[PDB]
Amino acid sequence: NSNICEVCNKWGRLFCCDTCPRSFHEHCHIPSVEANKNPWSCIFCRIKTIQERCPESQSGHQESEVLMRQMLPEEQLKCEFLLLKVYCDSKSCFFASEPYYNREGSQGPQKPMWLNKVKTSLNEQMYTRVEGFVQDMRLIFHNHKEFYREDKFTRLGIQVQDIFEKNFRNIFAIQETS
Ligand SMILES: [Zn+2]
Ligand SMILES: [Zn+2]
Ligand SMILES: [Zn+2]
Repeated sequence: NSNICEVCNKWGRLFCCDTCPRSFHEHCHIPSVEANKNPWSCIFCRIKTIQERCPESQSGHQESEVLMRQMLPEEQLKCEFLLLKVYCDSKSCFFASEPYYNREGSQGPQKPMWLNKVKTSLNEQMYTRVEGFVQDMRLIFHNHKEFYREDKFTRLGIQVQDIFEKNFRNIFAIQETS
């Protein structure tokens, strides 16, 4: 197994996957690493199994159909993995915890949003369709772009949004286009 967490790239108290060489901090894995379960299989392994059981699940899909899917267990897992892929980028630190807004010339968003809030919402099964989760994720970056206006710090929102969108297209097998 690896000697650093796959998500945050630090050592510490790590739980090892039984079916691949990745390791995790307890609350770095999503969902949080399970208390028992020997052997234990990480989210990466669980996602790979879904694709292996249904190879046609990788044929292209329309985003509009994906968003209307109900959050059954396989879609719940996919959204957990997509959230985890965002946390894997170190620039996700900027969007993880609850923001506050006091900048001359800007007003805070009407509906603040952050990664840990999305994480809680997934854990608590508050999203009934994929659309719920994707809307809150995109709102994180939209709020950031609007607030920071012409400051160069707006670029961090563009950067982390790009990681979200690339992973969304991969995990949900969105049809490739020009
Ligand atoms: Zn970690
Ligand atoms: Zn694994
Ligand atoms: Zn199949």
